[PDB]
Amino acid sequence: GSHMILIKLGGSVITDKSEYHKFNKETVSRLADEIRRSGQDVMVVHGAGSFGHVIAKKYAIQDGHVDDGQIPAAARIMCDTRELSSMVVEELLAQGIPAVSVAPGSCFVMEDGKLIVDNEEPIRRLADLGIMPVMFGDVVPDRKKGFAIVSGDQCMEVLCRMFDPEKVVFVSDIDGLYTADPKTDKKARLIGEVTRKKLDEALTDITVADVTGGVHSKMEAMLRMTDRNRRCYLVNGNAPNRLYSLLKGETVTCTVAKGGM
Amino acid sequence: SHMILIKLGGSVITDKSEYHKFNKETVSRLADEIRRSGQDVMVVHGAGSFGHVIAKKYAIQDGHVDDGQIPAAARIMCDTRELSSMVVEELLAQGIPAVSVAPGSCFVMEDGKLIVDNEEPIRRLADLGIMPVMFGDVVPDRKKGFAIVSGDQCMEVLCRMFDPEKVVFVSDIDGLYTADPKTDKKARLIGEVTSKMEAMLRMTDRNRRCYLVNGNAPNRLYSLLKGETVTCTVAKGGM
Ligand SMILES: Nc1ncnc2c1ncn2[C@@H]1O[C@H](COP(=O)(O)OP(=O)(O)OP(=O)(O)O)[C@@H](O)[C@H]1O
Ligand SMILES: Nc1ncnc2c1ncn2[C@@H]1O[C@H](COP(=O)(O)OP(=O)(O)O)[C@@H](O)[C@H]1O
Ligand SMILES: C=C(C)CCOP(=O)(O)OP(=O)(O)O
Ligand SMILES: C=C(C)CCOP(=O)(O)O
Repeated sequence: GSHMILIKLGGSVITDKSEYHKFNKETVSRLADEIRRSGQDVMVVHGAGSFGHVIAKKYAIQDGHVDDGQIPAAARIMCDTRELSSMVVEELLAQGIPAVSVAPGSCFVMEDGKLIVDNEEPIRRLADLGIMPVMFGDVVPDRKKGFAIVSGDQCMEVLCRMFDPEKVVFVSDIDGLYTADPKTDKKARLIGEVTRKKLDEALTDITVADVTGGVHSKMEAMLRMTDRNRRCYLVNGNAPNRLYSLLKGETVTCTVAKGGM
Repeated sequence: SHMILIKLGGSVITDKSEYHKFNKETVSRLADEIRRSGQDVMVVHGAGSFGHVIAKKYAIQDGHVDDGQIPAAARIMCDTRELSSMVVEELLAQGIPAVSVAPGSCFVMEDGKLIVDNEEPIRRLADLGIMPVMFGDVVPDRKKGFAIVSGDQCMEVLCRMFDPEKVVFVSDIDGLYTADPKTDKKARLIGEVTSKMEAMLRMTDRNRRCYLVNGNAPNRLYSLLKGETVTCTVAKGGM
């Protein structure tokens, strides 16, 4: 029975998603301070954001190795993501939280979606030493393909099964899960609770307005981080002291998922 | 088949006496000499002042003995990963795709030996054309909590793994001497080797040789990679 909270710092918060290689030092500094002020044992995962998505879109890194022109682009992403992780760890180090960057593209491989972690000793030993192992979204060598992209969500799934955290927190730049896109649609209302029946009901699309199933995908990503016990919270990292309050256990504006899968 | 294993020592790529001081101008030139050589290489680099300064300060070489070392070891880990990012940036600028592989995040150690239980990741990176770059770092130890792996230890592991054609050690000396060059200029230069002489000689066998070249001398590493004879120290014969 661990008392650990597994947190994901989405790339849309720690980075300016619209400006390549832009770091929101201000925001990550406050979030790290909120994590320290909470006094909770945590494990941090962060996304790539602008430190990965801008190049991955131009050279189609997600589709794998098709031409030799993506090799310099793939190497640039891995340098950018490791540089971004340095900026995240620096904020944690300044808050008295010893951590270390663990780049998945240099430790693990991928196979049809699964980020394969065959050796758990380095991460487990670093966690036993008090140095928080920080995994992040990265370009990872694939087996059936040349390279593949791992997201912060997938790094969260691996550490979730490895350490069995008591709570999972998703830190995004929005108030939570909505019935549509708030940055586009305004008629959408935040979804407060996410369960299995709502995930199954999310497959219904009478007017055919969510073809890609974005709401269903975001719901499933939260439920798979939940047990019969463990809960998952999607909180706005741009709201000052909101993550701190969530880590203290008090009620905040967020999206809660429970029940498990 | 024709790969050359090169270690960019911390004495040239950093200012060993000034903490967190990167030699950007020197590293870019060495990377340009690697690109101009046209040879397939696998680059290792040391930590220099990005590790040794804080390591000696907190006795990291002795292992985990007190809680005050854990924040120090994490600071060294961040420094080495930040130094490797600067080294990779110079490699990417020279059209050499490479990626940092921190031994403290991938492997473990036991009795002063770097243990690599999984070779698939670093090999698939080399197969993709993205040169995996290891470096001196603090690594979780199996008996001391943590330990310090050197750039030379990363060279020995990568040598037996990929079986390079040539081993080159890049430092601020012209080669091995009978004494310390900085504190003793009367020392004589050693040309061929058939304590650190056995470290170079154990990485050679049959035709593969191990060289120790001056990275501060412009175009000396380039000429060595081109096969020309330069001022250096070479081990021959094998063990
Ligand atoms: N007999 C000797 N031969 C060569 N160097 C010597 C000798 N005696 C003392 N030294 C000192 O050792 C230093 C060599 O640096 P060293 O090889 O430890 O660093 P590096 O290989 O460049 O980087 P790294 O820290 O990654 O190994 C020289 O600066 C020199 O002053
Ligand atoms: N149904 C939805 N509910 C809430 N937010 C959504 C939805 N669809 C799209 N978004 C947008 O997606 C963004 C998050 O992007 P993404 O990269 O998927 O996650 P992260 O925030 O971890 O980077 C949010 O800023 C939000 O505006
Ligand atoms: C964490 C540290 C200090 C690694 C040092 O590696 P080096 O390759 O610079 O080590 P030496 O050979 O100089 O001992
Ligand atoms: C290499 C990339 C783009 C990883 C992206 O990870 P994410 O920010 O969690 O979606």
